[PDB]
Amino acid sequence: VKQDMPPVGGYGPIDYKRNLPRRGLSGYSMFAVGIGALLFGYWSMMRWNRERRRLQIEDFEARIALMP
Amino acid sequence: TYKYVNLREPSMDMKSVTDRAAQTLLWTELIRGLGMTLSYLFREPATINYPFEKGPLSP
Repeated sequence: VKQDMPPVGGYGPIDYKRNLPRRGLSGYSMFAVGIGALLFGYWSMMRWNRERRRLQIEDFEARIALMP
Repeated sequence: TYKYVNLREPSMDMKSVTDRAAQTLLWTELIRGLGMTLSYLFREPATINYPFEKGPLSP
């Protein structure tokens, strides 16, 4: 008999080509969400600094009424 | 038969140029490379402890 190592009846195909999923929410939508999150941070910054100026005027009233 | 590389230009469609400019100004495919190497971070490492497990051989 013959007992080499033969290819056993043919072998299935091996993938042989590039494959790129290329996703990632192309520049329109992600550009938009970047500017939108930036605007959200701006508006919260505006509100908090106005409240902070209120508090700073109260501390000014403290130093004024203390002084004499 | 010859299957050659890079005979193509980035076409001047507005969506093509804004996606390439978003690649530039927002470092996107760089972050895709970061995601690739983190995918190899969470793998199980292919090492062998030598002085207790010697490496494989042949007859």
